[PDB]
Amino acid sequence: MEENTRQRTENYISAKNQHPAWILLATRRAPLVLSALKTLFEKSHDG
Amino acid sequence: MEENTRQRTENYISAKNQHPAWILLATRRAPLVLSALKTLFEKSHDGIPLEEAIQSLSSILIEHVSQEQYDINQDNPFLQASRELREWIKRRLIVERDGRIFATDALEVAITFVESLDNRFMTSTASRLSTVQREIENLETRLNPNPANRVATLRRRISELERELQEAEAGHIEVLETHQAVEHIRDVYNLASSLRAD
Amino acid sequence: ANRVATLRRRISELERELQEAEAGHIEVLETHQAVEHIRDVYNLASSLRADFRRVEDSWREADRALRQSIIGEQYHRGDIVERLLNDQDALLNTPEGRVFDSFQQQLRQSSELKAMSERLRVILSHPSASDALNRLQRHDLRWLVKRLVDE
DNA sequence: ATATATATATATATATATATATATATATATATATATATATATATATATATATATATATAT
DNA sequence: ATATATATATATATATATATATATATATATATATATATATATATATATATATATATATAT
Repeated sequence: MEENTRQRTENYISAKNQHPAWILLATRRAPLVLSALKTLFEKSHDG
Repeated sequence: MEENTRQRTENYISAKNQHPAWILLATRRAPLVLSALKTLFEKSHDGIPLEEAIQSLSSILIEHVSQEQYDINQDNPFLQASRELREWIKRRLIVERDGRIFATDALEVAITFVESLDNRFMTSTASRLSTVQREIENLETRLNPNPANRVATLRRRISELERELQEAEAGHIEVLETHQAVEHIRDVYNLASSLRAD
Repeated sequence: ANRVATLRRRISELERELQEAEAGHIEVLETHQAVEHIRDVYNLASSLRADFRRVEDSWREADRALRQSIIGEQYHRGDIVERLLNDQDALLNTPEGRVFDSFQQQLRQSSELKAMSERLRVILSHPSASDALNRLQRHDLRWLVKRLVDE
């Protein structure tokens, strides 16, 4: 299981650098953007 | 509903400034800390005795000295582990009682976030849909206040199980397909895991 | 024999309940309890959508890999046919593929999906639903069955 | 033998000093976001050239 | 009467210019994390005084 431990920090290093959601949560202006986006898609589901 | 829209940015402004998990995800050094903490609490559920926890942490951090891109303790890894445990207690990530440290629910949510990110076994599974089907059946039969509706529901269900009993007395019963059992059981595990966090 | 005994105890349960119902003593879910009971139902469904969204990306990337490989000159016609067949067989066997395949099998057995949608329609009509969820969530859950078909 | 006073020894508490570790505050370096500027791309204004269908004149 | 060639009008496409907006790149200000230094707090070393239990001698 320790091999998963050693390899895991690579996964989290990559995601913190790459995956959209985590990058969004990281950025300073995250709350405004997230609230606005939630507001938009909330009131309709068809796109 | 627009009032909730106006008020909501206050909620998210507060959380981004205050709540532990979000602050942790924000910090530059988030991934190392999250991986180490997950490693610690993963292998035991009783809350680690503080000495054991700090020793295991000083062991884990040594593995990441190869990760030169973030802080490496040049002379005393044990001091580093103790300092990090102090710090994470300061951030309310870990609260310790009776000498046994525990992972605050905030850190539980934080780790549950990054876990669901990568290409993974997703929160859902194939059996999820059958689960919700059965649950909707049960809930509908419950909410139905008309008694004849319950009568008919009972009649159809008893007919179903009576057919199944006729089969079983003949020995034709069928098991869950072995491969299907894998994700079927993983689904059941996923369901109950929530109870702990709440 | 374990299935036999399970069936026997369960038929005893429903036989007791039928004896009660023929007398008219049936009991409803306590009105307040039905609120969180329905909300749990909604909470379960939310996952299905957010992983069909992941299935979308999985198939998109599989298709893009197929294209980028089809550029490969050395690929004989048989090689490209084999790559399509294998990339789809393997893709269907990942957890994404298992979820998608099970949902597809529901389509063959359509009557169950239709029954689920009908029951959902009956559920959100009850007064408890008004308290349980805002109208947006009632709108979504009722057309979850269709929404899976769309995705 | 009982009860009180003194000395003895043992145990513990306390006092001061040294060293080590933690915590708080300030300074510095680094990363992130914003803004400025340049250049390029999209659209639209104006007008010209070209292309198509029609109609008229000429030839069979 | 029909078919072929030329002139006409209409429609369209195209060319060039102006302004607007997008995108890319550079510089700036700012926030975050780290590190340095000070002071403070915790522990332990060394020794002294105090406190308790005991025994021994004295007085009744």
